[PDB]
Amino acid sequence: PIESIQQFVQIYGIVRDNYVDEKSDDALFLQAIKGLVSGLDRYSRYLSAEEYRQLIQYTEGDLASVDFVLSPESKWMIRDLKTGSDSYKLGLRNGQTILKIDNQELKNLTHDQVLGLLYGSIGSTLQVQTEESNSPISLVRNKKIETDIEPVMLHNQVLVLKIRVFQQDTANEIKRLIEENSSSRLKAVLIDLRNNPGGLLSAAVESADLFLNHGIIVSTKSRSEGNQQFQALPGNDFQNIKVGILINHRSASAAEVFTAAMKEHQRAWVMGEKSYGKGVVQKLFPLPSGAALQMTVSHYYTPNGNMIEGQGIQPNQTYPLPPEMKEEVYLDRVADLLLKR
Amino acid sequence: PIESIQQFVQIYGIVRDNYVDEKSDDALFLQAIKGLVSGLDRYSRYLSAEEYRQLIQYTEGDLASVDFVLSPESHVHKWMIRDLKTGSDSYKLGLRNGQTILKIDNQELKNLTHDQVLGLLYGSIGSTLQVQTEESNSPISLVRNKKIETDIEPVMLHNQVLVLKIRVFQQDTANEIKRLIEENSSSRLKAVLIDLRNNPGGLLSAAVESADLFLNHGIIVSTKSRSEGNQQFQALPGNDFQNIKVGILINHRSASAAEVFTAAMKEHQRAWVMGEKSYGKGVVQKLFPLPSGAALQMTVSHYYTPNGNMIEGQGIQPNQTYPLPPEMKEEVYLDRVADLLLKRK
Ligand SMILES: [Cl-]
Ligand SMILES: [Cl-]
Ligand SMILES: [Cl-]
Ligand code: NA
Ligand code: NA
Repeated sequence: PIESIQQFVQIYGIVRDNYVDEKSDDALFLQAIKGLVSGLDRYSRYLSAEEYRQLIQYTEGDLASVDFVLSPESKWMIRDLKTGSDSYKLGLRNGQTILKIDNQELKNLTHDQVLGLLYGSIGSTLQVQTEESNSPISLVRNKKIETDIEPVMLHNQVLVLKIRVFQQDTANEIKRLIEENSSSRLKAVLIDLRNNPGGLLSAAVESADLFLNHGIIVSTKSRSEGNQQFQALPGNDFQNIKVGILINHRSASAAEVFTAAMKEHQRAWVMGEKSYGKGVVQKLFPLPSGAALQMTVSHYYTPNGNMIEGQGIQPNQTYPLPPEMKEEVYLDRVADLLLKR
Repeated sequence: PIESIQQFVQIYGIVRDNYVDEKSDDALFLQAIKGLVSGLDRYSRYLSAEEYRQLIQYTEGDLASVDFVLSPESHVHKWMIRDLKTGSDSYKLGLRNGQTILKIDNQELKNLTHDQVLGLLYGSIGSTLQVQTEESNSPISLVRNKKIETDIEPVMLHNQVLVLKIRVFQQDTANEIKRLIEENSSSRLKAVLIDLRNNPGGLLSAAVESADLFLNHGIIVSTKSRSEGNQQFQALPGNDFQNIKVGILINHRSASAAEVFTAAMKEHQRAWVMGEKSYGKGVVQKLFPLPSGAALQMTVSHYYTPNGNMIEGQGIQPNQTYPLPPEMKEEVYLDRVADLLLKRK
């Protein structure tokens, strides 16, 4: 790359010699490294030795929230914030009230709609506006959140399985909840994947394999990991069971793999709004400096060959949560649409 | 820089060998160049040969807007596009005469005056703005590529305060301030209010000459630079308007030259500044041509106030904070601002 190397050192020299402020070579190369890695996609980046030490503590694909909780007291106030935590260092304190999360007012939202904004993949970012501070604050979802499928039997005999994240036991837990509620009365199963940031790819593949006897569930394009293709397997465990999937703009990664597999094999009717559009596998690359690189090494592809990253999954029938409609009413109306198939 | 060069080539190798997509050396170094130059500040960047050819067409510090106009002609609060010429950049993007613009930089035009709309539409030439049309569900990025000719807009208020609206500092601004103040001087004139709201700047020299009209001594502005050297512009003797009381009105869009003028008049206690903190833009940029035909736009100097305060990133705090209250009529705000100026010793 002699022609490119020559252009780079020429520019480096002009920057070092004419920028208003004299910068160190260590600072200039660090700016060059950030552009080299972050210029690949919106998820690849350089990690400082500390950002790396912090990221190794978390398991990849865990559901997480902030290092505190919000509770309504006549106003969503901060509570359980531990002294010395990253949020404490940024200025947050127990008692302060949060008015917005990612420009969305918490007035009129339920405890669930607030968790919907607070929850996300571990390591992810969110902004908060406090009534005290006059400016927004960037926080990191660094607190792992344990979850189980949340089942609800609707009056119309539709079993709703709320999956906030795919975990090692998700597939076995879907099997158990459907069977424990299965009978001549069960009409259909509605899988609520709204606000599901993903979780384990293997769990989404196993979950889809419960309802598919053949065909590719998902394919991966990778140079360092190789081009894999996960195929479904025979087993009429769930053949006569009608299935629906509910997604929102926060449904992502593994949740999109599962949704796409079920939709493109026409096994489930997908309702809601277009998914987030995140279909990447990242790997951490330690450096001698102690720092590291977080980089995309694989892209997920749907059975029809569609790239999930940047596109997202379009539902079979668009029906987002209408403005200020009550949650349990939206669930019932979504269940009604599924029964009319 | 052996330790940092070794780290850079190691990272380059990891990217080239493991990124999901095989990328060319030309593309990897280009991403490294963009991070190296854009990583300096929010105004420095690499320009492709085309981005450079486009930038040289515009004159530095000219006031500009989009290649069309907005006027409500359908409904009273729906701003429709008019004067859009076929073949223009906006026409190629999908905009058409008749379409309605609901937002500019996420701000609804619904309840705004013709002035508040120009406030969002106007800006330094080459600048960017986003627009949401009623016909589209997604935003559109436009460039202020149409220069806007201007003159000082004078208004004599009933309280005998002369308001001089300066949308941008130009070569004739100083002479025009002198002429408008003199042709309106009399035993009745109480004070002069310089309205610099939404003024993106213009020529530094024009702001310095404008401040020199009201100052007999002291530094108007200083420049800190390695490639240009540390210069400092001083005021000169000549009591042009010794007995003239002066006020300055600024908003969050008042910037660069407008901030230099405002800071000079404020820190020498020559004018009472009201409104809200200025934008905070005090940089001098230089273009660095490259053999590829491309170039680098980079900050080479910072402007400093008389007290030695840096304008870039700080902005100028007014003497008395008084932003346009919610839904207050413009003429009323101007009268209240003029009243505050008259209540000064
Ligand atoms: Cl080579
Ligand atoms: Cl060195
Ligand atoms: Cl020119
Ligand atoms: Na199967
Ligand atoms: Na003078």
